[PDB]
Amino acid sequence: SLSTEATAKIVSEFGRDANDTGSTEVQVALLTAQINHLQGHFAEHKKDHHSRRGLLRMVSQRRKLLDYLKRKDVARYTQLIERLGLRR
Amino acid sequence: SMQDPIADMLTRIRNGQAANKAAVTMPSSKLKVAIANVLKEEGFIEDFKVEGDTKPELELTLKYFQGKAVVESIQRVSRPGLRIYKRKDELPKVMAGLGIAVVSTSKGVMTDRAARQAGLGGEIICYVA
Amino acid sequence: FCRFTAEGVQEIDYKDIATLKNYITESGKIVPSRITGTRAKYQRQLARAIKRARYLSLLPYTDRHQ
Amino acid sequence: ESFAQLFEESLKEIETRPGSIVRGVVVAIDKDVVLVDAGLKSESAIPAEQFKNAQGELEIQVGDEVDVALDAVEDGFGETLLSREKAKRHEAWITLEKAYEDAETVTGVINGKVKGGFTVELNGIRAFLPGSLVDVRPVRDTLHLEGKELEFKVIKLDQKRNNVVVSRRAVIESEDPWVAIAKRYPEGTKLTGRVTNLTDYGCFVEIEEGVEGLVHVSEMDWTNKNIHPSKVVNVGDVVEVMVLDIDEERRRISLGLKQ
Amino acid sequence: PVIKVRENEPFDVALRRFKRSCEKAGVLAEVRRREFYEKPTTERKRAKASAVKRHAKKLARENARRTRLY
Amino acid sequence: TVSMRDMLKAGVHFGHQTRYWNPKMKPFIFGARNKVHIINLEKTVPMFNEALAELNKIASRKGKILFVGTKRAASEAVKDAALSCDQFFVNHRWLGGMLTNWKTVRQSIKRLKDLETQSQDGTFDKLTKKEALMRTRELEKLENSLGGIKDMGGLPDALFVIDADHEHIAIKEANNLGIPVFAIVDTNSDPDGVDFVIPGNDDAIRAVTLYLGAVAATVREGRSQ
RNA sequence: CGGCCCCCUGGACGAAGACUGACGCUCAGGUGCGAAAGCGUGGGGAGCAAACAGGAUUAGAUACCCUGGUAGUCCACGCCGUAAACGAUGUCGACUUGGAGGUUGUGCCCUUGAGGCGUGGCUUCCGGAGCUAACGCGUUAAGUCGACCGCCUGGGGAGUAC
Repeated sequence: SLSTEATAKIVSEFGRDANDTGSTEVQVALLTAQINHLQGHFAEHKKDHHSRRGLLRMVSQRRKLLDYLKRKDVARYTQLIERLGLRR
Repeated sequence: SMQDPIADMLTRIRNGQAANKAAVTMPSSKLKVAIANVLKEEGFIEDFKVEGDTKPELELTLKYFQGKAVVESIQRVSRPGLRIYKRKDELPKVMAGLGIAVVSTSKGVMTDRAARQAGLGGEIICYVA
Repeated sequence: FCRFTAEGVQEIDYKDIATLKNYITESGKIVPSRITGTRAKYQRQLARAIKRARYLSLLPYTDRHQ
Repeated sequence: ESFAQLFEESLKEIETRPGSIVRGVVVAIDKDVVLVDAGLKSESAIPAEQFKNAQGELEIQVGDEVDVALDAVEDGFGETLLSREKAKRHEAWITLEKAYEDAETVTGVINGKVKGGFTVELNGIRAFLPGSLVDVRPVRDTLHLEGKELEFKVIKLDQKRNNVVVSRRAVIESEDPWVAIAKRYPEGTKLTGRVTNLTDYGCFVEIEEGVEGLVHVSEMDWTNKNIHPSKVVNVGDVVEVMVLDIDEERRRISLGLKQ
Repeated sequence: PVIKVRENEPFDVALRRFKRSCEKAGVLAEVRRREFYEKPTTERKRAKASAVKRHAKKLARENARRTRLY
Repeated sequence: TVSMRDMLKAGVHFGHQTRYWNPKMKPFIFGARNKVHIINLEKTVPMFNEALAELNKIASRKGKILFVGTKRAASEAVKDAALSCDQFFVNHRWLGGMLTNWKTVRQSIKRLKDLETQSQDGTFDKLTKKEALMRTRELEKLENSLGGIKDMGGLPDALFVIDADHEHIAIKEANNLGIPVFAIVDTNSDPDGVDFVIPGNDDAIRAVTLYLGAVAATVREGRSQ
């Protein structure tokens, strides 16, 4: 998983409240951090299909959050992707 | 997931009548409620009561005559996978009319015979018998 | 009537030999969950602790070996 | 009304689960079945052998009141665990009474040790005690007139498993089972144990504080195979048994009865 | 099952105890199960059938026990 | 006629273990303290009274009454009660289709009566011993079975029963013939067959005796009418 | 999928609370995993064992039995994609009498004891209504309802031929 303190950080940066924890942008970036962390493991271990499944689940949940965010509001979407450096 | 609450209501009524439950309860809705109005108005039920502010809870009180249930049968006719609209001239009869068929029309919800009298068709929600 | 449950121990110590010894066969097997009277949850901890001690030679695997 | 609700909690208040409240009136006697009614769902099928006192004949006619026991309820139609155990609690209370003044006095008469402690019998029941308890010193009641009259002064009791060794003569003088299973061990320590259920291969006498003994079918008597243990001993009765074998590991203490 | 004759211990008692000990260990039977290979399926089958039988005896026989024979 | 305190004393309120109940008895149940169902006497008593009224009403029109019970613990009481108001009973086991297959049972009554006539009025002794034992064996069997009813002549005008679940055969038979049915119904039993159901304690002795005595007095009252 | 340890890691459940606010179900095409056997290549090779040799039996015995026994079975990376891959029971959601269990939580209770009363999840058995051609299924349905997909149209020829 992700370290708790890492989550607390990501929250501080992206949550408008730092107690909210449920902001779409927040959840996006949490997923993003987790994907980033998991990239190295799967680079090393190319055959752990099992966990690779949950990884992909994270990716999808991220994408869906992004779709929701796109429709709801575009400026927020754009800044978020900028911050995360996500291509789309 | 829940796809039709009208269906859920009819099933719950069916099962309460089946099980000899005095009353039955479920989430409340406007259409649900006007249906309960109707059924009372046609004396298949003793009374309904909606309760709650936020997610209010409708409660029908069932009816038993000489022991056996009073809604002999209740069955939906329209449904989300297949809706059922009729013209006034096309209004069925339930049980050769010994029953009723709930219908929505532009002038609210009401049984088939009241609709005939009014002179206007609509959506046949369900037969009751 | 599980001793670990009324004593209320949190965990079972492989280091504590003799309380284990209470639960072992003169041959060194582990005595039967369904026939012993120790609760299941504590039971598995007991088996784990026995195994550990065995590895450490504190306990024998069996009576015979040497 | 709430008359009935209040009456229910009232009737809860005026009964308890064990054989404590002497309530069942004997409402039919026939050999060999007594029957009471202690305010339970059904009447007990009582044996006659929980009610004859010390020489074999009955003591209680119609209307008489003994409590029985409980905590076991209905496989179909019937009620209670026998009232004789009831009696055990009374015996326990008298034994406990000692603690108050540090001396329980009755009569104890102990001729010999089945397993290292003279046997003492109080009223109807007879109990077994560890070897020291019978005599205060090294006096030994073997030279005393047989089955002599003293009292019992307590030497030792095991507090969980019920073994009590008591003090004859000398009036002037005044987890848990199978951790240290070496007390009744050494080869042949005789015990007094009530049998529980006879499983057509066995008899299951088991008394000494949460253990299990068998006395299976081979000994039981001095005939081997044609015996059928239900014919030969009893149901629910305290008998002659000793260990012959303990495995403290696969908790099978294998007692015997041919001794 | 290791055993030692106690001092002044009858031989036949010693042997009886030797038997009791081997019996406690359940060793003969363990040899019996390890003479020939059993298939996992069949192992399962034996065990589950036994447990099925077990429930049968405990419950249906008691229910029968409730009724008197004659 | 009967009073609630008397029933309480009789332990009518007691019922069967709460793993042996029939949901059809919930309405007649009050609660279940001690893992044993209690019978609402508040609900019971009016119904017992109604049944007593109807029984008296029958006995007034010269109604035949049958007392069913074979628990083997109260057989004596049921029989004595039957005798009290002089009605009919079956204090031992239920014959399959006694009522439904009455006619054949009537032939059987007649055989029994002939054997009785032989035993007492015949005074004809000098019969071979073995045949003697056989006639007497038959007499004893037939008197155990068919004693009370022998003089019923026809079918009965109503049916009183002690344990409906143990006597469901009789109950089904009255239903098929439609004889009125008056059953002491415990928790674990079923009411559906019963025209007039009595929520009470089949099992207990004293309660049964109480039921029986009240019934017998009401029949004697109807007969006096 | 089962000896013991370490390292990476997936899910489920229960407790209270906090948050979003319909974001959901299903799914042709499509992608992915996919027993055992088997193939490729490179290692490995105790046991066992197709094939194979012998010895038996038998009319005969290319078997069953006995003695040997090679590929394989194991390890690394690939392919293969099929099974009685079975609950011969597609997925999601709701509702409907009971019992006895097991396993795993968790609330409360003098735990006065291995206990008393509840509340969650998964799970074995029996059985009521109901359903069923019967067998049986039966709150884990094969009952009563909704949504989407999937498949069936006499036997063979044929799950074959092109």
